[PDB]
Amino acid sequence: KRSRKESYSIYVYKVLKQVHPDTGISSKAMGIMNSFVNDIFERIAGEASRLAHYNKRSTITSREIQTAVRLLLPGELAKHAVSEGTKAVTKYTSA
Amino acid sequence: RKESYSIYVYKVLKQVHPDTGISSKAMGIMNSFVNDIFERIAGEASRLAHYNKRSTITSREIQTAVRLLLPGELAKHAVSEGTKAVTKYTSA
Amino acid sequence: HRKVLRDNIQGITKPAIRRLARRGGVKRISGLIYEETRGVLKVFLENVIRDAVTYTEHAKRKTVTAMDVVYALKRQGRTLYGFG
Amino acid sequence: NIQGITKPAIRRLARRGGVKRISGLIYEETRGVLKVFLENVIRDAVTYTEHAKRKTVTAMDVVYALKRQGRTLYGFGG
Amino acid sequence: KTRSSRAGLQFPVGRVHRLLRKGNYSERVGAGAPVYLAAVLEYLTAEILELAGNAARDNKKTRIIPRHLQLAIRNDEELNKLLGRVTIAQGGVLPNIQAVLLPK
Amino acid sequence: KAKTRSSRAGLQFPVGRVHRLLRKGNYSERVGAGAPVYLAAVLEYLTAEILELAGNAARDNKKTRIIPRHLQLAIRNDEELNKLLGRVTIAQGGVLPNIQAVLLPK
Amino acid sequence: KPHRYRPGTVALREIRRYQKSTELLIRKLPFQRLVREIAQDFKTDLRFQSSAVMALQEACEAYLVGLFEDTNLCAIHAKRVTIMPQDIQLARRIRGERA
Amino acid sequence: PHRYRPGTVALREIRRYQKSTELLIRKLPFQRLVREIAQDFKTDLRFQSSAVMALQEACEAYLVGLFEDTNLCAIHAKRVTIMPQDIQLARRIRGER
DNA sequence: ATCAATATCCACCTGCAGATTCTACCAAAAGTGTATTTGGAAACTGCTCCATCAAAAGGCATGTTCAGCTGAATTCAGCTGAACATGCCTTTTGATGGAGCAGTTTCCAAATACACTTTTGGTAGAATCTGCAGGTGGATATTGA
DNA sequence: TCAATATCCACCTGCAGATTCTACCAAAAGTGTATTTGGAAACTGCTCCATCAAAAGGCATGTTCAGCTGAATTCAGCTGAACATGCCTTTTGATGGAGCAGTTTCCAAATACACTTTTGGTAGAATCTGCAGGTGGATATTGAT
Ligand SMILES: [Cl-]
Ligand SMILES: [Cl-]
Ligand SMILES: [Cl-]
Ligand SMILES: [Mn+2]
Ligand SMILES: [Mn+2]
Ligand SMILES: [Mn+2]
Ligand SMILES: [Mn+2]
Ligand SMILES: [Mn+2]
Ligand SMILES: [Mn+2]
Ligand SMILES: [Mn+2]
Ligand SMILES: [Mn+2]
Ligand SMILES: [Mn+2]
Ligand SMILES: [Mn+2]
Ligand SMILES: [Mn+2]
Ligand SMILES: [Mn+2]
Repeated sequence: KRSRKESYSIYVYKVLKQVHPDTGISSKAMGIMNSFVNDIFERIAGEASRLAHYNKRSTITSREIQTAVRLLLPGELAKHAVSEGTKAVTKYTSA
Repeated sequence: RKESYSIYVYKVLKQVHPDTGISSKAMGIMNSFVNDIFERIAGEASRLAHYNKRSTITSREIQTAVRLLLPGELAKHAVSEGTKAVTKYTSA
Repeated sequence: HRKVLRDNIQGITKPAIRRLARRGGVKRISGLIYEETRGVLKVFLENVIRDAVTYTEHAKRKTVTAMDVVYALKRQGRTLYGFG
Repeated sequence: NIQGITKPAIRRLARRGGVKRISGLIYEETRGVLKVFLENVIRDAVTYTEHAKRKTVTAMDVVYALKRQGRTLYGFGG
Repeated sequence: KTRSSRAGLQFPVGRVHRLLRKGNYSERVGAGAPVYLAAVLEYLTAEILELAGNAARDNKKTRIIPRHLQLAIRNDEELNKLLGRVTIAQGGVLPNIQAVLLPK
Repeated sequence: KAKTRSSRAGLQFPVGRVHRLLRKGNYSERVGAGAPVYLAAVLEYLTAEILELAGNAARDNKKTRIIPRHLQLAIRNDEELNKLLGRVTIAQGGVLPNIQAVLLPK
Repeated sequence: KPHRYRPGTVALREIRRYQKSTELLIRKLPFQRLVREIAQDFKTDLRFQSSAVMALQEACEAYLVGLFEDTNLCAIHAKRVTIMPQDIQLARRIRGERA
Repeated sequence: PHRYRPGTVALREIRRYQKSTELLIRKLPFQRLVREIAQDFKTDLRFQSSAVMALQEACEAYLVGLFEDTNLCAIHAKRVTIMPQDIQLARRIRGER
């Protein structure tokens, strides 16, 4: 009867402490942060999916995700989003 | 080769207006239409099921799906037609 | 056997509305606004409650979850952060 | 170049819009709006293009574009 | 002996099915989802085509064109509402001129 | 030792989970190894951008715990994010104070 | 004196007031009934996750607060400082809520 | 020498153009504009003839619609002439900016 | 320009919700082979695109007048806002009873997963048509006198 | 109300750009067959929804009263509408001539599956702690005179 429920809290936090070590998020606020996290994971995952479909392509690779991110995020966030994501990838693929 | 609903659109046309014909460009719009709605229902259909932690889109989904997409009265027939078209299929 | 619900649309008082209007940054308010607002509200509500109750009904439940409302608000195009 | 879009043409659109008298400053204003409209749609299309590693913008690209702008268009790309 | 005929429909039930599968909507697809969906598509299709056919007759033409589909859509509360965010290319707008603009 | 893809990727966000949410999201048959890495990366980034901004709002309020109000203030004051979350509504975030000039006294 | 604030001096005071806050401006209980009253007239014998009624109220006010802004704009564009029904209508009419 | 009151040919043009459905912007100029705008996004691109048509349909349809809302606004301002301030508000409420 | 009548502010001030650490387990996430494919290389075509005439041809660009139309004053009820007085009816903790939402197993009707056949629906040529758009003429509508 | 001027509206007429036809080869779309497994039934476990029960004020409500705002005129400029006038960029119709979208082969490089082995993330239980929610005194802001 553990009836476990996942989340992003743990991480929203880690990152919070990363930019503003001093401050801390409340709760209703953390709640909002998840909504945000999920809302974009889908906006992106979707677009990614839709994109991949139009090309008769079978799988969603980082490429997809990127173009997605590019279609979704506006101007700046888009640029910074990419570099950040590209970078993080090659590091994962650096063995 | 590129599939299309042109055929079925026509077959349906010659049923309500066996007399009326249909412009090529006009036929294009009719396809756009079918795809768009197919898409819409199918979306909410999956979306919905997903919400219920279930792994299969059944007519149940499609119907509710239609009820969320189509306008109160336009949805009825859409619904009746659906149930009907099924029982008939599923019977014989 | 609880009581009959009726005309509750008046719960949305005149004061309550002008407060909303202020946050909306409105200075002067015509006497009609109020009833017009009440109507606009009912319509907004109706539509979201409808769709919501549908997600409920479809899930074979008798209780409306926050999620029901959240999904409802989202397909309507009013995505809400804070509950789902 | 945006100037290619002329007064008469702009005048006609408004006319189909049901507009009777038209202030002179409108034309210039209309060009801007018009230009942004395109900037946004294309910017997106060209992206669906570039993703498909093509060098040609297909009507379908434009469609999939106008579709996420919330400008769904019936008639092209099937 | 095709489900489409078995279900008594003019639309491609079999196809709708394949499309539901390819489309990536769920892992498994009920056997009635196609027939059902298929029906709904056909039905809306007729509705349009009908009004569009009419649109054309009163126009004295025997062949349905885009404008016709447009005039049929925008004149129906239901449909207009449905495809309120869709543009039928080559369908122009409905003839309507604000009162305040007419001469005295 | 076992390696968290996140660590191997140099991220705080769960790569292992992002990948899983993708598979079970019916977005497509298959999923590349980089998809998650890259997705989580963007998520975490954006998350940081909001928080950095949000947190400040908090400080200017003399408050040390970020609250919805702060999230709103942060989001609505940044074109980028406000554009992004234009159709999004934050519960308990109130409105950005703004009064039409025409409304102020002579 | 007695001391009365010129009509509008407070109204302004009230905008700066509420735009500074974040709580709900409609009363809880009265609102909850409208939900139950409306909900009821659709599917009978329904129940309500408390937080669901909150999602709704958060949603409604946020809607009205926003609608009102557009309205205020219409009034102003009408060389009026008073919002009237015609303002709410043109706003929605343009918003595409209904034609 | 026959002349019509101001606004008469105007109402006529309305009745006329609301009836017709052909595109109202010259294709060449447009196409040129498209390619130009596009060139800032990826160099040396080719356009499907039909892709440009989509764009023009979409574009014109858009403006035609925006003008409608604009009129309502202008009329709301108790005018009969549409000014910039009108297109602006219309756009603004529309949530386009 | 002064100054009395109220709003704001801006620290200062502890006792609590609520947060923010503690443990403690499972449900993922990681690991290590195997088996099944993408979907990215290279040539290789055959459609659209593009770049070039050029042919007149309808549109635009352009100044003239002027009819309205718009933006400016100037009143002038009354309809909103600001203030009070008077109560109602939301709030607000405090319990419960017990309608359901969730877990947990079974087990079967209904879905894949496979070949293995038929049938149908996209081409790439034929065989007619619905209208466009050009006539005439009849009014009809728009405008001076 | 005459009176032209032009603008529509009509009932043909027919040449021409597309619609039905026509005649056929492959992917789908059916058919058994052989597993497979989703999730529709019980069956509880126990969470959280619906209901009181009283008091408290915090706020509606209804009423005065009159500031000042929304409506109603009038009135000039000033600005667009309506029109010939004259070029001049579009439009069209046809070619060639490369580009490409699109196909096949081909085939490592990736991705799916399974089999168990860890260990990180999610409850609840303790262990803090930012921050209402309250109180004064500057400080400001209004508004009468
Ligand atoms: Cl089914
Ligand atoms: Cl990848
Ligand atoms: Cl009104
Ligand atoms: Mn920092
Ligand atoms: Mn004059
Ligand atoms: Mn009372
Ligand atoms: Mn029970
Ligand atoms: Mn056949
Ligand atoms: Mn004709
Ligand atoms: Mn199972
Ligand atoms: Mn008076
Ligand atoms: Mn005034
Ligand atoms: Mn080549
Ligand atoms: Mn651990
Ligand atoms: Mn305080």
